Amino acid sequence: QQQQESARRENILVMRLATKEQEMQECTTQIQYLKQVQQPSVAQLRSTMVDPAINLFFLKMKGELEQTKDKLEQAQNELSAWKFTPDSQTGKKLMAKCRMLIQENQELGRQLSQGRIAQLEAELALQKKYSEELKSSQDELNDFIIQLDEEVEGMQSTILVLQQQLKETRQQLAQYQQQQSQAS
Amino acid sequence: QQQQESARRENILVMRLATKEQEMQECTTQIQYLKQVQQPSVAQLRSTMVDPAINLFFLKMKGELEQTKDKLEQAQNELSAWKFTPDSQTGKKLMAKCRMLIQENQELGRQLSQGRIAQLEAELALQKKYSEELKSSQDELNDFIIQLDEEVEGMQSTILVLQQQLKETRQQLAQYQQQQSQAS
Amino acid sequence: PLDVIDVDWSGLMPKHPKEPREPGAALLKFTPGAVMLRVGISKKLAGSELFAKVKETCQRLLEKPKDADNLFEHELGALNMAALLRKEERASLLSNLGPCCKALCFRRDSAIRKQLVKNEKGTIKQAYTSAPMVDNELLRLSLRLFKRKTTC
Amino acid sequence: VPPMTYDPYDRELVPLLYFSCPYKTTFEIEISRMKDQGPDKENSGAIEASVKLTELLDLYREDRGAKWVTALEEIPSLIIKGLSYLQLKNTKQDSLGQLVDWTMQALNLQVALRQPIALNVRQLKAGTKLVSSLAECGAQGVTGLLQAGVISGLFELLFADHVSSSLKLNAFKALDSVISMTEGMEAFLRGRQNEKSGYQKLLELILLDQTVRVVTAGSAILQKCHFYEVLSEIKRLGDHLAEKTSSISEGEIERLINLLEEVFHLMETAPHTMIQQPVKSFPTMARITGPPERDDPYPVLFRYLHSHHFLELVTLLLSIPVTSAHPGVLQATKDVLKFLAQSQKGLLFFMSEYEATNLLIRALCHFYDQDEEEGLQSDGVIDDAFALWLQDSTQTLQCITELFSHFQRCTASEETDHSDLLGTLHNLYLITFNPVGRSAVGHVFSLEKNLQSLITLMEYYSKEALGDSKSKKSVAYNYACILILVVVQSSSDVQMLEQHAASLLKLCKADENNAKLQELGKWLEPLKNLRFEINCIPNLIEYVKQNIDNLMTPEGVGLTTALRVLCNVACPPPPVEGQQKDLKWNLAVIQLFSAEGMDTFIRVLQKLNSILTQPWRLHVNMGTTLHRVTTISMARCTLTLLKTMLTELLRGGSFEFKDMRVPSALVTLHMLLCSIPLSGRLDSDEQKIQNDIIDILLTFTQGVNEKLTISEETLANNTWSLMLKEVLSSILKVPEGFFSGLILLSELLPLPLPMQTTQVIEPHDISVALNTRKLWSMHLHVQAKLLQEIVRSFSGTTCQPIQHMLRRICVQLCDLASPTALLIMRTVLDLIVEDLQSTSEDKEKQYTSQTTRLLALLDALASHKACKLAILHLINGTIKGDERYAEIFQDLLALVRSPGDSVIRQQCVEYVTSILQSLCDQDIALILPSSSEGSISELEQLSNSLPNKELMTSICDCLLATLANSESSYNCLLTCVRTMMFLAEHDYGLFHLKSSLRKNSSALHSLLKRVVSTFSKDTGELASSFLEFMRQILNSDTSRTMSINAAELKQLLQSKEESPENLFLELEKLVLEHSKDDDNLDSLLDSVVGLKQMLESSGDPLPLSDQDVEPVLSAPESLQNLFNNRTAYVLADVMDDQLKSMWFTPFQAEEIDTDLDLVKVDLIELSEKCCSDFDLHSELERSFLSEPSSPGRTKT
Repeated sequence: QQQQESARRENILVMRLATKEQEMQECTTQIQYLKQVQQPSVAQLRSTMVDPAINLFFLKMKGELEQTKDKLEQAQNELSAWKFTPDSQTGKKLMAKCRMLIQENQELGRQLSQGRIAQLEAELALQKKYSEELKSSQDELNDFIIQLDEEVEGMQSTILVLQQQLKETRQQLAQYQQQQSQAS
Repeated sequence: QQQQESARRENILVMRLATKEQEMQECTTQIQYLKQVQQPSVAQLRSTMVDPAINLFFLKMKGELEQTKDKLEQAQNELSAWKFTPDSQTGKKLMAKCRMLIQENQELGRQLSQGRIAQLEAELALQKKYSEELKSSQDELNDFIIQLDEEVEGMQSTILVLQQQLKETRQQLAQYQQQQSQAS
Repeated sequence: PLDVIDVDWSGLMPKHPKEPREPGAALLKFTPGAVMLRVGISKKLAGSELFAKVKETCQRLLEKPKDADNLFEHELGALNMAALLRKEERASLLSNLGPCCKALCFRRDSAIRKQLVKNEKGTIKQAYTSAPMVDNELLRLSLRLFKRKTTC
Repeated sequence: VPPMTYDPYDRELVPLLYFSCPYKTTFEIEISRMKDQGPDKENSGAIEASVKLTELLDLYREDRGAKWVTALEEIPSLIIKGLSYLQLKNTKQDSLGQLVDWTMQALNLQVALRQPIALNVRQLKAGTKLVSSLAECGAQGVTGLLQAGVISGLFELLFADHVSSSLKLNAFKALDSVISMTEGMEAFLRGRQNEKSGYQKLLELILLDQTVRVVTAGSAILQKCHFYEVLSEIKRLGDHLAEKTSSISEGEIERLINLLEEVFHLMETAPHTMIQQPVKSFPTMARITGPPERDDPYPVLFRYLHSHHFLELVTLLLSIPVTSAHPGVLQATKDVLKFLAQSQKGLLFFMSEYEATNLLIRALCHFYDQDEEEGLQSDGVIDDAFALWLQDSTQTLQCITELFSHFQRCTASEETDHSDLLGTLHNLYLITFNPVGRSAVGHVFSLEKNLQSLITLMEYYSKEALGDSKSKKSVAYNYACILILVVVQSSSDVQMLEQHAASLLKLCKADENNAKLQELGKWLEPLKNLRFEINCIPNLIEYVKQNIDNLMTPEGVGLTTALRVLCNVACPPPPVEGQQKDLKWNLAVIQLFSAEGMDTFIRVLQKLNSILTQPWRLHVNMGTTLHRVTTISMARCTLTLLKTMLTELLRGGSFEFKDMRVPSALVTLHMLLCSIPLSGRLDSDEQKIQNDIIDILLTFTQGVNEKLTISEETLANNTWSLMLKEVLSSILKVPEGFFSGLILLSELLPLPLPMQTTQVIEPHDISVALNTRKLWSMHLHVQAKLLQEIVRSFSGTTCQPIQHMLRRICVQLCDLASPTALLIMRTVLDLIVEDLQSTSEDKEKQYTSQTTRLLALLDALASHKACKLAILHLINGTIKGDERYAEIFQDLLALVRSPGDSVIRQQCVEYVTSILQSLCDQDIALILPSSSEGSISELEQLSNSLPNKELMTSICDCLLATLANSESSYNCLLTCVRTMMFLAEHDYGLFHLKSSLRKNSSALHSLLKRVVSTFSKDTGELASSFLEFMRQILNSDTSRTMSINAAELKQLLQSKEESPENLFLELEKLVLEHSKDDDNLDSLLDSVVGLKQMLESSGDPLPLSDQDVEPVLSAPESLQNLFNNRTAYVLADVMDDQLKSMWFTPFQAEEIDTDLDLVKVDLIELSEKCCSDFDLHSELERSFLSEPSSPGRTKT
C-alpha cells in the first residue's frame, strides 16, 4: 500500500533519529567530560604534575642522569681494574666478587638446567598421578557409600518384616493362651 | 488510507534528522576544539609555572648530574693516563667477565622467576594443594562412612535380636498349641 | 640510631604444620550443639523448655563462659545465628593476618576498625543529614496498597 | 512516531505476560496456563495422564498391596499434568483428597510393615515422593496434606527407630516441600494446640544424635524456618508502623534495619543453607561426592517474600518520613533490592509485584532526586543511581516479555501486529543511551536465555529480508542487531554466550555486509568451538596470547570477550559463608598456570598501560563510554584473573612468587586508571580495580616466615621487599605518578593505632596487630633510602593532593614501629634544619615560604601519637647524631619568642606554636592516659609523653614570651593559651609554668591587656580560653597538688594601678557585646565575675611561691619500648576524628590548598643546552597531539 511503505520509511527515519540521538548523547557526555567543572585540587594536580611538558622534561632529565651515572660507574670500575694487582685489597675483593658471581651463575644455570626442568616435570607428573589416584579412591568411596545405603535400606526392610512376623505370632500366642486359659 | 499527511510526517522527520545531524556536527567540532587545541609552544614553554617540589626535583637532578658528569670526565681523563701493565690487562679481562656475569645473572634470575621453571613450580604447588584438599575432604567422607557403617551394625544387631525373639515366640506358640489342643 | 626491630612471629594462620587429624573428628561439628550454634533457634516458637534444653546443649559445647552465658539473647532464630556469627567474626577480625596471611592494609584495617566500633546488634546508628521529598500522595498510595495486600 | 527523547520513569510495569511468576510452583503454572490459554491440544498430554491418574485412584481405592506400592511409585509423574487437568475440568471425585489419603497411608509405618520384604520401605519412599509432589500443588494440595496431618506424619518416620538414614533424608525432602508453601510453614511453626509444633518436633529430633546428612537436612529446614520468622517479624513491625502512621521509637526502627540486613544475609547464603542436598551428597568441606545438581531456594524465598508483602513493606519504609529519613533503612533495603535484581527469578519477582514495584521505583527516585537537590553527591551520601538502574532493568525485562510473547503469537497465528514489536525494540534501544541504562540492558539480556529473544527475532527476519535488506530495511532487524551488540559489549557476565555463541555466530555468518554484525563477529571470535569449561581455558589463553597486539583496536576487541569468558570459567564468585568449596576452582587455576597464564596476563596488563598511558597524559581519559567500558572490563577481568592465580598459589602453603613484572605493571595501571579521577572520587568499577591492585600487591606480603627475615641479605631479596621496592621506586619516577604512588603506598600501609573498640581485644589479637606493623616496618627499613627521598621530595610542595597524601603516609608509615617513626621524623627534622641553615650564617635564620610549608608538615605530623614521640626522642638530646634536632628546636623557640613582624614569620610562629601544643599534650601519646587501675601510673605516663626538664623549661619560657610580645597573632595566642591549659593539668607542667612566670611576671598581665585592647565578638573565644585557664589555676584552691592562690595570681595581674579596673573594662564591655545574641556573654561574665569575686577574696600584692618542689620524671622509656607497650585499643563507641580524617578524599577544594603556590617560573628550553643536547621540546610535545586525539591505540 501507500501508507504501508510510508510508515515503513517513517520507521527507518525514526531509526536514523535514534542512532543520531545516541551519537549526540555520546558527544554530550564527552562534552560534560571536557567541560567538567573539576575540583580546584584535581585541576591543580593535573596542571602541575601531569603537565606533558614538565613531565617529558622530567623523563629526559632522569634518563640523562642515569646514563651519566652508569657511565661514571663504568669509568670508575675500569679505573679500579687498571689499578688491579693480585694482592691489592681492591684486587682480592674484585677477584672475590667475580668468584661469587661465577658461583651464583653456576647456581642459576643449575636451577634452570634441563635436569632441573626434568625433575620438576617428573614431580608434576607424580603429583598428577597421585591426584588421579585420589579420584579413583573417590570413585571407590562413592560406590562404598552407595553399597552402604542400599544395605541399610535392605536391613530396614528386613527389620519391618521381622517386626510384622513378631507382632503376628505374638498376638496369635497371646489370644491363644488367653482363650485357652478360658478352658478348664 | 491517504499518504499526504504521512509523507508530511516523513519529510518533517527528515528535517528533524537534518537538524540533529547538524547539532552533532557542531558537537564534533566543539569536542575536537576542546580536546586538540591545548598545545604548548615556545612562547609559553619558556615561562612555565612549576611547583616548588618539581623545581626542587629539577635543581637536585641538575646538581647531581653536574657532579656525576664532573667525576665522569675526571675518571675518563685518569683512564688515559694509566699505562698497560700485565696485571692491568688481567684485571681488565676479569672485570669484563664480571660485568658480563652481572648482566647475565639478572637475565637468568628473571628467567628463573618468569620462565618455565616458575610455571612448573606453580603447577607443582597448586597440584599439591589440590590433592591435599581432596584428601582432607575424603577424610571427612570417611568419617561419615564410619557413621553409616555404625548404622549398619546397629541395624544388624537389631535384626539379630528380632530374629531371636521371633524364633523363641514361634517355638513357644508351636508348643502352646501342641499342649492346649489336647488340654484346652 | 634507627632502632633494631624484631617480631614475635605468632600471627600465622592456625594449623600450619598441620599435625594429622584424629579418626572420627570430622563429625564433631555435626553434633546437636554444634549444629544449633551454626543455626540458632528462636525462643518465641521453640517453647520455653525446649529453648532451655537447646541452650544448655549448646553451652556445654562452648568453652568460654562469657560466650557460654551470652548465647541466644534474641527471640528470633536468625538473629541468634547472626549474633553468634558476629561474635565469631569479631574474634576472627585480627586473628588471621600478618606473617603467613596478607599483611594489614588500609582498606582491610579500615574495615576491621569500623567493625570494632560496632556494638552488638551489629550496627552503629547513622544520624539524619538529609530527607526525601515527602510526597504524601506516594505515602497514601503505599499505605493503601500495603493494607489491600494484607487484607487479600 | 515514538519519542526519541526518553524520560525513564514515564513507563511503568504491567503484569507478567510470558515468564511465569517466580514463586508459583510447576502445578500452579500448568493450571494457570491451561486455564487462560483455554482448551488447546496441549490438553492431549494431559488426558492420557489424567484418565490414567483416575484409573489408578479407582483401582486401588481400598487395595494396599504390592501393586498399590508400584502405583504410588508412578503417581508423582502424573500429578503435574493429570491432576491439573482433573481440577480445572472440574471432574472432581476429590481426586486430590484420595491422593492425600493415599499419601497418609503410605507414610504410615503400620501400613508399611504389612508389606512384602523388598517393598515395605519402597512404600515409605513413594509416600515421601507423594508428599513432595502434592505439596507442590497449590494451597489446595498443601492444605489437603496439612489437614490430614502430614507434619506429624512425616515426624513419625523421622522419629521411628531402626529407620534408614536415606529414608530420613527423603522424609526431610518431603518436609521441605511441605513448608515451602506458606500454609505449610504456618502449620509447621505454630502447630495444633496441646501438641508440639513441627519446629519443636524438629528441635527435639536434632537434640538426638543424628547421622551427619540427617542433621544437615534438619539444619536446612531450620534455616528456612528462621527466614520465614524474620520475614514475619518484619511484616509485624511494618503493620505496626502502617497503623501508627495512617492514624515511633528509634529502637524498633534499628530493629527493622537489623531485620532487613538479616533478610539480605539470609537470601545471600540461601543456596548453601536452605536447600535440601541430594541423599548421596555429604556436607564435606569440599564437594567431592553426590550429584552436582542442586535446587535453588529462591522459588520459595520469593513465596515467603510474597506472602509477607515484602515489596509493600519496603515501599512503606521508603515512603514513611520517620523511617525513610534514616540512612540505615534506605541502605539496608537497597541491599535487598539490589540482590533481588541480580537474578532472573528475583527480577521476575519485581514484575510479579508490579504495583509494589512501581511505587518502590517512585519511592527510590525521590531519594535520588533529593540527593543532589540538597547534597553534592561525591563524598557525602553515596549515589549509585539504583532507582534508575532498577527502573531500566525491570523495563527491559518487561520489553523482553513483550518481545518473547510476540513469537508465541506469530506461530499460533501469523503477523498482523508489527508496530508494537518495533515500538518495543525502540523503547528498549532508548534505554541504552545512559551508562546506567546500558548496563541494565546488558545485565538483563545476560540472564537465562533472555538473549534468545533478539536472537530468534533476527533468525526470523533473516529469512524475510535476506538479513538487513531485501526490498525493505526491516528496521526491527537493525534494532535487534544494535541490541545484541550492546549487550555483548556491555555485559561482563558472559554466561549468556555459553549457549548462544553458536547462534549469534551463524547470524554473523548469515550477513557479511552488516557493519554491526561483523563487529559482533569480531566480538565473538574467541567463542568459535568453545565449551566454557576448565578444559578449554588453554584455548582462551592461546587466543589472548595470539592477538595481544590488538588490544584497544576494533580488530582485537574480541580479546575482551576472551578475558570475560576466561574470568567467568576460572575465577570463583566472591565466596559466601556456609558454602562448601567446589574443587574445579582449583583445577581452573592449575590449567590457568599450565597454559602460560602468569605471562599472558602480565603482558595484557603491560600492553594495557602502554596503550592507556598516552590518552592519560593528553587528558582524553577514556572519553567514549564504549571504549571506557571495554578497557575497564578488560582491566578488571585481567586483574581478577591475576588475583585468583596469586591468591590461590600463595595460599597453597608458604610459596614465594618473585615475578616482579606484576607490581611494576600494577603501580602503573593504578596511575592510569584509579589515581586521578576528574570527579575527585573513584567510580565503582575503578574502586574495584584499585582494590584488586592492592590485593595483588599484598599477596606479595604472604609467605614471609622467620626463615626469610634473619639477615639483611635474605630480607632485601624477600618477595615482600621486592614488591615494596617496585612500589616505592615507582613513586619518584615521573611527576605524573607522584600522586598515584602516594595514594597507593597509603593503601598498602595499615591505619595508625589505637583501635577504637566497643569491647576489649584479647591480648593475642593486639599482639598480632602490633606484630604485623612491626613486620611492615622491618620491610620498610630496607627501602628507608627511598622513603627518605619520598618525604624529602614532596615535603615542600603546594599541590594540595600530593601534600595531603604525603601528610597521611608520614602518619601511617610513622606509626608502624620505632625504626620507621624515627626515620620519617629524622628526615623531616633534617629537612627543616637544612632549610634554616644553608641560607643563613653569621646572622639570624632566614624564613621563607618553603620553611612555612616544611613547618606545616612538621606541625600536622606532630599532632599524632607516634610522630610526636619520634620528635621527643630526637629533641631530648641523647645524641645518636641528634644534636642538630635539639638545636633546630631551640631555633624554632627563638623564632616564636621573637617573631618580629612579617607575613612569613607570622605564618611560621603559628605552626611552631601548634607544634608546641601537640608536644605539651598528654592526650597524645603511645601510652594513652587512663585512671583505670592495673595500668601505667599517671606521673609515669607524662615522663613518656611530655618534653623533659630542660625542654619544658624553654617551651614554657616561649609560651610566656609569646603572650608578653603583643606582636603575636590571634590564632597564635589562642593556641598558646591552649598549650598553657594543657600544661596546667599536672604538677609537672604547672610547676614549670609557674617557675617560668617567676622570670616573665607580666605575661598574663600583658595577655589580659591584649584581650581587652582588641576585644570583639569573634575575639571572645580567646577570652573564654584565657578565663578557663585562669579558673584552672584556682579551681584547685577552693589532679594537681601545687597551685597559686587568687592573691599572687592577681599580683601577677597586678602591674597596672588599674588592673582591677582592667577586669572592670572587660566586664563592662562584656555586658556591652550585644545583649542581642547567643550564650557567649552570659557564660563569659559568669566566668569573669567568679574571677573577680576571687579577686576581692584576698589582698592583691603577693610574691609567687618559691618553696615548691619539682615533680621529677623518670627516664623516658626507649621509643622501641613505648611502641612495644603502646595502647593498641581504647574502649570508645565512636571513631577517633584523626582516624576518620583519613577516609575522605585527598582532593579538598581549599582546606589544605595553599593560597601561595610559590609556582616558580622555569624556562624549560634553556634547560636543554645547559644539560646534554636533547630534542627540541616543541617537536616532541607536538608529535603527540597533532593527529592522535581519540581514546585508545594512538600514534605514540
